[PDB]
Amino acid sequence: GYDRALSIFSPDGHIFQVEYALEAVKRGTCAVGVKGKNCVVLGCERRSTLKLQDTRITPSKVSKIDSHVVLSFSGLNADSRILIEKARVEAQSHRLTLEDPVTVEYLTRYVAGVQQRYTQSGGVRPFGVSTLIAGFDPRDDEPKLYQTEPSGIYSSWSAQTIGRNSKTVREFLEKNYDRKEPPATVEECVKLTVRSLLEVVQTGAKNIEITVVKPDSDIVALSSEEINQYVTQIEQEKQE
Amino acid sequence: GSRRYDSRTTIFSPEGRLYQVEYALESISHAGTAIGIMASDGIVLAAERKVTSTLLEQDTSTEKLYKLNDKIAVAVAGLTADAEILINTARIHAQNYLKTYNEDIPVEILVRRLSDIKQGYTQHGGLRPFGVSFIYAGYDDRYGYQLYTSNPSGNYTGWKAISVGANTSAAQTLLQMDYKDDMKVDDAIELALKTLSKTTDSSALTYDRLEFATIRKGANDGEVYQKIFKPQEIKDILVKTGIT
Amino acid sequence: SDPSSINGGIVVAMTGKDCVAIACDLRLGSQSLGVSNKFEKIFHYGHVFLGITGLATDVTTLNEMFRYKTNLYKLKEERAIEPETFTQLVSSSLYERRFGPYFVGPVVAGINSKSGKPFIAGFDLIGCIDEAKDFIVSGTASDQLFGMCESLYEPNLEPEDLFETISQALLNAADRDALSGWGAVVYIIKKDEVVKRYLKMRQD
Amino acid sequence: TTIVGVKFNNGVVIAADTRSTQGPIVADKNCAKLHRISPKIWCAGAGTAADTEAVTQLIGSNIELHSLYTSREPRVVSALQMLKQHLFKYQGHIGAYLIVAGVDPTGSHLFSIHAHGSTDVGYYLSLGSGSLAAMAVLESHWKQDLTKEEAIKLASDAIQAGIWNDLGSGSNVDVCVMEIGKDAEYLRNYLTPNVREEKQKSYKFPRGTTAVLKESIVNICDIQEE
Amino acid sequence: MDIILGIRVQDSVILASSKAVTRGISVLKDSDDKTRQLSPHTLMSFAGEAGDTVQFAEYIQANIQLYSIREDYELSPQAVSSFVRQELAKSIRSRRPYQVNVLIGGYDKKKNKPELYQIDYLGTKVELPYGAHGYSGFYTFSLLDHHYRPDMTTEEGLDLLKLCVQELEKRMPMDFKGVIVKIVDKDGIRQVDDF
Amino acid sequence: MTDRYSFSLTTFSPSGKLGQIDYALTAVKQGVTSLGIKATNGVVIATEKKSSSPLAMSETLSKVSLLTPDIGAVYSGMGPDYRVLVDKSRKVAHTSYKRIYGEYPPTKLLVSEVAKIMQEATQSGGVRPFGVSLLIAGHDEFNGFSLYQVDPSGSYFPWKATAIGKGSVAAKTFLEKRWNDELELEDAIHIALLTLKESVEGEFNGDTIELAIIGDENPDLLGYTGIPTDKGPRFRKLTSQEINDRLEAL
Repeated sequence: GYDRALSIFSPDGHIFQVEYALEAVKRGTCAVGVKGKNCVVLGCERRSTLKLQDTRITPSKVSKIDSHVVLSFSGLNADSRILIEKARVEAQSHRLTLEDPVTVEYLTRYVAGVQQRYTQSGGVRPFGVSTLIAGFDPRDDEPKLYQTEPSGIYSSWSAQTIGRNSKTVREFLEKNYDRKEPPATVEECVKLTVRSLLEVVQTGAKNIEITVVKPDSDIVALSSEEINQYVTQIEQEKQE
Repeated sequence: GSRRYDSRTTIFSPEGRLYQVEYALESISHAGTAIGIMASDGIVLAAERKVTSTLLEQDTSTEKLYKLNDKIAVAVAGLTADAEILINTARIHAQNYLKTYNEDIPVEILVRRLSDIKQGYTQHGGLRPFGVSFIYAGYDDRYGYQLYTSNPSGNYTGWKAISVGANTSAAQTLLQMDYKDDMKVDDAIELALKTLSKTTDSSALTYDRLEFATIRKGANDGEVYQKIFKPQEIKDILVKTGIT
Repeated sequence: SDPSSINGGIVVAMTGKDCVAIACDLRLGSQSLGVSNKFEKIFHYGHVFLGITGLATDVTTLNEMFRYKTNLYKLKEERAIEPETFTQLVSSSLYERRFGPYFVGPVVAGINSKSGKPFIAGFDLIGCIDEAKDFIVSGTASDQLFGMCESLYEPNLEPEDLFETISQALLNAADRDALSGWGAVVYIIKKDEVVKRYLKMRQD
Repeated sequence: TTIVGVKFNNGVVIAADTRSTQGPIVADKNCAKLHRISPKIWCAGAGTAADTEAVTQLIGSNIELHSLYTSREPRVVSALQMLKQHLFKYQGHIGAYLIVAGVDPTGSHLFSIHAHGSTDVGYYLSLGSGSLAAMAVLESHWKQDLTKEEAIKLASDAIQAGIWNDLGSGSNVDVCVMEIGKDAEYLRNYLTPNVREEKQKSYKFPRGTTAVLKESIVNICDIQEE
Repeated sequence: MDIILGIRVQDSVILASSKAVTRGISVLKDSDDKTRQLSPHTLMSFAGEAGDTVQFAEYIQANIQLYSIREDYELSPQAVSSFVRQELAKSIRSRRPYQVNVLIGGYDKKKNKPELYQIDYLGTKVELPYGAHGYSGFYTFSLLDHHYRPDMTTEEGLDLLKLCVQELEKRMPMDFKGVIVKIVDKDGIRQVDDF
Repeated sequence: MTDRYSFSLTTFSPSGKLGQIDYALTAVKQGVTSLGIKATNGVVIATEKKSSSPLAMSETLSKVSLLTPDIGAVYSGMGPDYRVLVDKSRKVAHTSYKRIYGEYPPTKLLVSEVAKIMQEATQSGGVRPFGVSLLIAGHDEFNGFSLYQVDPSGSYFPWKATAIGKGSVAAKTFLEKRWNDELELEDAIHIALLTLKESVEGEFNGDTIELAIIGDENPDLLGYTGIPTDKGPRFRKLTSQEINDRLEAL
C-alpha cells in the first residue's frame, strides 16, 4: 500500500512503516523501569537459554551511555546499536561545549529527534526499537524516567513497561505502585520489580537482570544471590 | 501477506520482518559448513571446503580462512561476491586502530564496527544487506581467546562453540552432546574431525576437502601463534586421527 | 636550525658476505638538552630492517606509516616483504610531499630471500634512491661517517670482521658529533638469525 | 652532469656519465643517469634528482598505457608533448630538464625539454652544467652526416672534456645507441677513466678491539607450534 | 607558565604543575592549576600558548572519556599517550598547529606499574624515569639524575621534589607561584596534604 | 519474467542468486571455446576466432590481448565489454603497483585487482555485470607459471586446467585423459590444437586460430639489449605459420 513511501503523506494519516515498527518492539525482550524516591530500578530480561554460549563476552542489554545515564530497550538488537552510538557521542559532546554534565532531558529529545528525522527523509527507515532512558539531572537527586517511541516522540511516566507480555506487567504496576507515592525505600522498590519480571520469565536467576541506578554516578547491578533471595521470599507468599 | 514488498530496505514487509534479510539466511546456508570451537588452550578452526572439483585447485585456495592480522583470523561463509568488500575493509580498519593506539585491536571492537556497516545498508540506502557470516577467532588480553559470530542483520552474540552455513543443526546436536567443558586443544581437533566426517559427504573426510588452522596459546613461552596448515599437514594428521 | 638537525641521529650500514649490518647510536637530543641515553630507531618489518634518522616526530610518523602499508603487502600477495620492493615503497611515499619534504633520512638494509643477495639502499629528505652496496650513511654526521667508511671498508668481509669494522666507524664519528655520544647498538643481520649487540663505549 | 645527444645517419646516440653527487660529496661511484621511458625512447635526466626519477616513473606508465591501448609504438613527439605539459603546470617547480631522444617508425629525434616548458630541436645538444665544455668539442669537429662510428667517438671524447673540467662529471661513461629497426645497444661502461684503488695499508682489526657490553639474540624465525 | 614536572618513583607517578597563569606582564590568576583529569588513574598537565591550552586539553579529555565508556574498559595508559601523539603529529602538518607540552602520568593498575611519558610540543614522545618541559626543566635535570634511585618510596619522591622546587624559585626571575602536587597511584588521584 | 528484485542489483534476490549474474553466464557459453592448460615450464592459451563477414579482416579481431608483456588474457563473450574492462585492468594496475612497487604485478596480485573491477559492475545498481569471463594466464618469478579464471561476479580461482564456452565440456575431459601438469609444455601445444580441432573442423587454418604461450623469457624481445638482468617478455604470441608448423607435429 503506502508502505512503499514515507514522503507520501497518506489520507489514512498513518504510514504503515510506522505501524510495523510497533510489531518489532513487541517481539523483543521485556524491559521494565519502576522508580523510587532516590532510585531507578531497571529489571529486564536477558535470554540465556542459548546452548554453548559463553555468557561473559555476550553484551548485557543494559549499556552505559554516560556515567549516570543508562539505557534498556525492547526491539531488534541490530537497529538498536545505532541509537546507542549516536547517544554516546552526543553525551561527551555535551560536556565538551556546555561543560555541564549531560542534561538527561536534552538527551531524551536528541534521541527521539533521530527516529523523527528519518520519518521525514525518504530512503531511511524509522527504527523499530522503543527505549528507556533513565538518569539523574545535573545538580539533582530526583530519579528521571523516560520512554521514547518509534513514532518520533517522547514522554515521561511514573513507571512503564515495554516489550513481550507487557499487558501482564501493566496490571501489576497499577496495583502495587502509585504515581502519588513511589515506594519510598529502595528495597521495597526492587522487590516489586522482581515480582513483575517473574510473571513472564517464570523463574530465572540470570534471566533476570537488575541494575539500580542511584544519583551521583552510583551504578551497581544486583548480585545473583541477592536476586535469588527476592525470588524465594516472593515464592513463599504465592502458596499462602 | 500476499503482496510481498521488499524492493528497498526502507520499505517494510507487512510482517515487519524484511524479506531481503530473510533471503540472506538462505544464502548463508547455501555454502558448506564451517566450525569454530574455542578451547582454553587455543582456538581450533576446521571446515569443509566449498570447492569439490579436482581440476580447480582446492589446495592453494583457503577460501574459508584469511588472516586479518597477526592475532586475528576469520572463517567466512556466504556470498563470495559480497563478502570480498567486507574482508578487505576489516584488515584496513584493524591496521587503522594499531596506528592510533599502537595496540592490537580488541576482538569485540572489530566485530561491532563491521556489524554496524551491515545495519548501515538497511538503515539507509536501498543497497542490499551484504548477507555474510563470519566466525571471528581472535585473542585479546581483555577476555583471552574470544569467539564471535555475526548475523547478516548486523548483530553478534558470543559463543562457546558455533557452526555456520549448511547443516548447522546436525553439527550443533553432536558438538553439545559430547562437549568437554574445560576443552583441551588436542581434544578440540579430534572432536572437530569427528563432527565434520558425519556432515561431509565423504565419510573418509579426504584432506583435499579440508581446510584447517590452529591458533595456540599452547605455543612456547605462553604466546599466540597462528599456523595455517597446508593440505600436506592435514593429510599427515588425518592418518593420526584414523578416519582414513 | 632545520627540523631534521634539531634531532639529528646517525645510521651507518655495510654489506658483508651473506650478511648486512645496520647500526646506530642511542643518543636522542633536542638542542643543548640531551633527552634520553637509550632510544631506538631501527625497526624491522619481517627480515627487512629500516633505521630512520632525522626529525623525531616525523620518524615516529613514518614508522607507523610504513608498518601499516607493509602489513597489507605480506597479507595480500602471500609472500614476505623483500628489500627490492621495499626500496621503491619508501621512495613513493617520500615524493608525495615534494614541497615541504618529510625531514627524514631512511635507510633500508635486508637480504633478498630468493638468493641470499645482500641489499642495502639509502634515502634523503627528498626520496633519492642511493644504490651503493658498499656502504650507506645518513644523519647530520653523515659526512663524518662516509669518511670512516671509505677508508676502513674493504670488499669481502667475513661476518666476524665486519662487526668490528662498522663499530669503530660508528664510535669515532660519535665523539666528533655533538648530537651523538650516548651508547650504541649494532644489528648484525644474517639469513639464519639476528644477533643484536649493545656495545660499551664512552659516555658523556 | 654532462649529457650529450648526437644524431647520426641511421640513428642517434645518447651518452651521460655515471657519477652521482649530492652536494660536494660523491653519493655514488656509479649509478646510471640514463632512464627508460620505453625500450626505444631513452632520456637522460638533469636537475633535481628526485624529481627526475619520479616524473619518469609516473609518465612512464601513461606511455606504457598508450602503447598497449593503441597496439602501436608511441611517437617520440608523443612522449615530448606529455612530458612538457606536466612541468608547465607547476611552472617549473618540478625541476626536470631532460634530453629526450629516441627512434620510432616515424624516424630519429633529438629534443631538449626544460622545466619552464621550452623546447628545442638539435642535431647535437648538450645538457647539465658541463653543457658548455661538451659542446665545444662538438661544434669544432662535427660535420654533416656523421657515420654511427664517428658519432660514437665524437660523443665520448666530448664527455671526457666535461669530466676533466666539471667536478660532478666523472667515472664510467654509459651510452645507449638507438638504431632504426633494432634493439637499443646499451653499451654499459663504454669508457673507464680509472676506478677505486685499494689503500696502501690494511685496516683489519683483530677481534676483541670492539667491546661487548650485553647481547640479546632476536628471533625473527618461527616459534614452534609445539 | 613554562614549567611542568614529573617524576616516576617506585610505587607511584608524581605530578607537579604550575599555579600561575600569566597573560602578558600581569598575573591574572595565581592559583588555578593547569591540569585536566582524564581518568582516576591518569592525569595530564599542560602548558603552552593562550587559547590552545584550553581547547586542546578538553578535546583530549572528551575523546578518552568516550573511549572509556564505550567498551566499559579503562584503556591502558600506554594507549592514551599514543592517542595524543598522533593528534599532535597531525596538527603540526595542518593549517593550524596546537603547541602544548604535556606530561602524561598514569598508573597502570594491572601491571602495577607507574609510567610517565614526556611529550614535548613537536610530538616527540619518550618514556623516561623523569622529565619536564620548557627551559625550567634544565635546572632541575641534575638533581633528579644524581639523587634519583629506583628505590625511592613515594614519600622520598616528595622530599626530592621540594628541593627541586626551591632551586627553580631561586634562579627563575619569574616565580611560578608554587605548585599543586598530586599523586597518581593505585589508590587513584589524590592531592598531597601540604601542597 | 523474473522478479523485479533479481533484475535489481541493489536488492537481495529471493534465491539470493541474481538473475543478472546468471545472464552473464548464458552469454559466456554462447561465445568461443577458449582454454588453458598449465605446464611445468609454460602455460598455453588457445582459442578460435569469429569468421565474421567475408571481407571483414580477421586479424584485427583479437581475442588475446597482452595486459603486460609478461602476462596475457583470454576471454569468451562480447567485444565491447572486453575492451573497456581491459583498459581498466592495465590502468588500475599501474597506479597500485607500477608506481608504488615500481614493478610489474605478481600474477596473483593482478588477478586480485581484476576481480575488484568486476565486483563493482555487479554491486552498483543499474550497471550490468561484465559480459565476459576471463582466463588470465601469466608468469611471474615468485610463484612461477600460474593459471586463473576470473568470473564476472568477481570471484577468482586457480586451476590445473579449465576451459570455458560451448565446447567446455568436451575440452576439459580430453585434457584430463592425455595430460597432467608434470608433462612438458611442448606436448600440451599439440594436445590443445587437437582439443580445439574437435570444436570445429571446417577450417583450422592458422589464420582463424590464435595460439600463444607464456613461458621462457626471450632476451631478444626485451628490446633494450646490453642489459641482461631485466626479464624479457614471458609471453610470445605464435604467428599463423608457426601454428602450421605445430599442426604437422600433430
